[PDB]
Amino acid sequence: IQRTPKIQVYSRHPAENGKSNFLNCYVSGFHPSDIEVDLLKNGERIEKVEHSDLSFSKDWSFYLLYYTEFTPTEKDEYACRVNHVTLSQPKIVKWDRDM
Amino acid sequence: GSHSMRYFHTSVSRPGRGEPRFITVGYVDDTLFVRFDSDAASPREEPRAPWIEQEGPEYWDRETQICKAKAQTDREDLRTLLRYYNQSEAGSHTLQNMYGCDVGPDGRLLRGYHQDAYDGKDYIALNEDLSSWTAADTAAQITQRKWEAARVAEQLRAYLEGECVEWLRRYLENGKETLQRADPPKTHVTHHPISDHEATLRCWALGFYPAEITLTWQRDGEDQTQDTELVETRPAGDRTFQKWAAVVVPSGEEQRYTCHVQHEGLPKPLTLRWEP
Amino acid sequence: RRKWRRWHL
Repeated sequence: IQRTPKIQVYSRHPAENGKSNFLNCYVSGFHPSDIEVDLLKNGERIEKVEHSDLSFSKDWSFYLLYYTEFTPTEKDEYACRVNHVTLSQPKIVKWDRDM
Repeated sequence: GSHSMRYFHTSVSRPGRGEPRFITVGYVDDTLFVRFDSDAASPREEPRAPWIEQEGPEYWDRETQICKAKAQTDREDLRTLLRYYNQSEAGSHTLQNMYGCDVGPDGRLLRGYHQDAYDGKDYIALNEDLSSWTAADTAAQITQRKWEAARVAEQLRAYLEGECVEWLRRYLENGKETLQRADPPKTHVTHHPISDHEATLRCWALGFYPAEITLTWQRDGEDQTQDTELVETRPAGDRTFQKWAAVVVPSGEEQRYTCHVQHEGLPKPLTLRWEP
Repeated sequence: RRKWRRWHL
């Protein structure tokens, strides 16, 4: 069984420029559990990102939350980069404060 | 109301890279409360919710020993599964198990669970009777025969009907401030122009607990199920959850659309509209 | 609290 991850990138609170927040990347629905997730600021990997402990849904597929403190601004761009055996190349999902 | 307790376990083999990694977590309802990771230095089961921290050292010692025993059983079981499926020792494989109980508002057992999966597929499950087994294939039938001979179902039934329910009730009392509190969603509607002809209305539900929620859009009182983009409910990272539902609407018709929100924490279901 | 697993596949 191989299942590709669903990915959502979003903030803990509604974004306000200049206000501290948390940037989240939630990966779910995947199998096997080996996965690589980076959070990016203007294309560069953010250091010391934390993540939840591996758990799974009723259908056995896995989910993980990756997160870091961040202070959004007008011009800084954030994204999540995910690699998994189901992917021919890493998937980059950009953060959109309206989603 | 009704409540659940679950323990989830995953072992992942990694040939040539030491013994399998073993991670287990425990939940009450949608609240994580304990975790164990074999790759920690001198691993112990650790608290993840405030109301479990009061358990004494004997509790943590016993839980930690159970987790270490489970990791060891899984290592052996992973080797057995290579035999049962005629697989080589070269690949990484996954063994998962979940068990636990649901209780009703009076605290009595509603249902017990114990089920195992190999490489992401059902392997063997205890049936709802807590007395018979469903094996997914002829390999799991070998396990079924062994577990019938060893009366495993009877051992699980005794736990699920007894300690599982009794300890769940203890946790619900000790954690009543949070486990018995539903936080309603904070809701609002945003408007996102697509063109001069159409815009997206997005209905947000934020900060709610537990995760169960219903969000729907209506136009003139008729459901827009086929036209609604509904994202998967997602964790905020602070115990609470988020969800949104979106519809594309013709410009100027926004007031025909209503978002409807149902959640246990709401005094009554909400109807919301875009408010410029 | 957890249950001891006392059986093998």
